[PDB]
Amino acid sequence: MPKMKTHKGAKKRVKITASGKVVAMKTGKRHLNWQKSGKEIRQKGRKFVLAKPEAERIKLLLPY
Amino acid sequence: RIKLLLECTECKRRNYATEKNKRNTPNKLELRKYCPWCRKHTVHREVKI
Amino acid sequence: RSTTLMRLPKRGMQGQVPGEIKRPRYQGVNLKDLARFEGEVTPELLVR
RNA sequence: GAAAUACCACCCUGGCGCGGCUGGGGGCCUAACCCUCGGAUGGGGGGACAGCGCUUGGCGGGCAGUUUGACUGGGGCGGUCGCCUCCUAAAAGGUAACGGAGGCGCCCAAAGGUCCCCUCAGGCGGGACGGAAAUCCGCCGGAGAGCGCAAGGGUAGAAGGGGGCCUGACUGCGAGGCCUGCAAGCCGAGCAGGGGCGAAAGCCGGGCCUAGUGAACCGGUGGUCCCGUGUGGAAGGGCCA
RNA sequence: AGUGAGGGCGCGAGCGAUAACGUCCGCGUCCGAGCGCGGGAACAACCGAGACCGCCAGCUAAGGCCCCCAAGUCUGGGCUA
RNA sequence: UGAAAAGCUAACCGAGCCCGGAGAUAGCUGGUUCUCCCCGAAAUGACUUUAGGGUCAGCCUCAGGCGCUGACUGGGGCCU
RNA sequence: CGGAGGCGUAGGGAAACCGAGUCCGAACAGGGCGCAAAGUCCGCGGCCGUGGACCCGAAACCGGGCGAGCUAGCCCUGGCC
RNA sequence: CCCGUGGUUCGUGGAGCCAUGGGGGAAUCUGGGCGGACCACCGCCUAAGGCUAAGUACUCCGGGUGACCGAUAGCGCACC
RNA sequence: GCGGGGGGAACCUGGGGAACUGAAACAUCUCAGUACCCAGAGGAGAGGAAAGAGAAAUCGACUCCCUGAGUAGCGGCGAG
Repeated sequence: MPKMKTHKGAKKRVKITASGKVVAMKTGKRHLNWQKSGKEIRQKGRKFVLAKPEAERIKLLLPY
Repeated sequence: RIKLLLECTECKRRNYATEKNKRNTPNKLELRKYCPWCRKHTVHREVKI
Repeated sequence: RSTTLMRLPKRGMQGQVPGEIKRPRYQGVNLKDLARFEGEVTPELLVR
């Protein structure tokens, strides 16, 4: 009966501050290919896209 | 695989920094420079295959 | 859409270092005994 | 002589000596096993084989269960499906079309830094080996030659041509903006550590710029030295690169 | 919450034969989805016009007034026959 | 089975008929019900084994708050 | 009446943990805040997720049975030409 | 204990314990599996036999109650 | 001289054990150990005194309810 988040989601990053938000590793590109190099590698803080992150939310709601 | 192969720099056992590079013209010749997070800057060296 | 850095592996038995947020403010503002309360006495306490 | 010689030490090569390990194969049986005898529980033929149990590798439609893309002035066959540039976007920006055109899925170890110098093609006139066109002299020139690579923008007040010295084609990072609904991709003063080009006023966090690009999973390696399912460690594993 | 395909007309480029109630995009209107009234014979999108409901009331669009059918077989000046 | 075309197999088995999974599945069609009042959609974007589907963007409605901020107009820069 | 609980009551982090502070970090620069601005429960209701979830609608796949007085075959056994 | 497999929140994995199909192939309480793949610890339990009550299931059959139905709903079936 | 067998709506134990549909394809996966064939003990069987739990120098048969988190986690880490 209890739904329970795209557990998956909760798992793959997918984090919330009960304030009303979430984030995933900047994940812009990184930790994958990258015969890239430096400065580019400057993107690993965290990030969050609004609008959309609702589904995410309620799917989750209950734990993570 | 082409005269373009990827290497990267490491420094006197006290770190390693990265970046790709090539193969063509002077091939192997690979000292270079760069600076690790070792100490404050430091040679580094480069090479590392 | 994204690698990840949070991995909670093959298991089920973690340790502890009890992080229960308690407040000297609820405490002294109006629900205490300025010297001895202890986890034990915190039931009413909204920090358990 | 590269070595010195006795007789006592250890250690090897050996094609042959011998010994422990184990790989290859050739002979009637025999008692399990099979067929068995032909009129009987005893005889007969085969017999360590293959029958057969399990694990092994491999043939393998005979069988099973799926799939074998979208666009497109029908379907299919034909085209074609990512990115840069120009046109049509009609003047902000910005838009199809089986509309026009045309390139890229490299690299450049130094076209990466900075300091110092220089400065086009082509026209003309005069000249050794020339000899429509090198090389040098003499004038002339919104710079149309030039900048790996296509276009377009720019632009020799050089980003362009030459010399010196050098790695920032740095880590930590960034405020604040381009565009975009998603994610993208993209622009960046300035603070820190840390260097390099000038003495320095400062430039340098790759190139003259707009294409050389790919989530997520999965797994590798150089860390790290965070976690370990009683504790010490460890298989294993979390974040970095 | 619903459409995620639509068509028409005018202007501006494609295309197509500068052909089609063709198909491509854009500025506008449109028509659906109101676009139910006038209307041009009758005609989803061409000019007029937005209908909450009445009137055995009057002024008007467009576009009309010999008749079929409301409205001058007006006047004035021509030109075709 | 089958002197085999894909034949016949309780009157139409190119894989029988009854019951069962089951009310399979159904971006496809149908059908989708009292009165009245307000507003008023789009029939486009973006990637999609999607392309008559869908997630997000564009337009709508009811509620809070901002409350003169809007289309359009006047004027004067700096853009074509 | 039953007080195992689940939601609040700081959170920040992959964690070690720190703690209203915080991870990056050697960085005084950013992002999660701090900001309580209390929720928590019962109901009524717009509303998804699982369950057939506006309703009846198919090709068919799978299990267990049902039949050679269906039909073709083959076996046994008389007859007729 | 080797591989071949079942369980289990485990789908192949660092993957444990019980459980068995193959081959190996033993210990009597200093015994032996179990906590941590595994190794050094402490701890745990005592395996490879046996018996059954009691608390949740089920509905043929009986009783009773129903903001559960009225003869096309109700079991299809209110009566050969 | 005994026993069984033969039943029985549902519950029940073990025996053996499937496509759909989902994963908008679908081969791991999925429905699921679900449907169904079976054998069998009952009036209820099932399980039922620990080579258990769990790490506190702790508990103590087995079964069923509420809670334990839908977390701990299993995985074309995707539907689930």
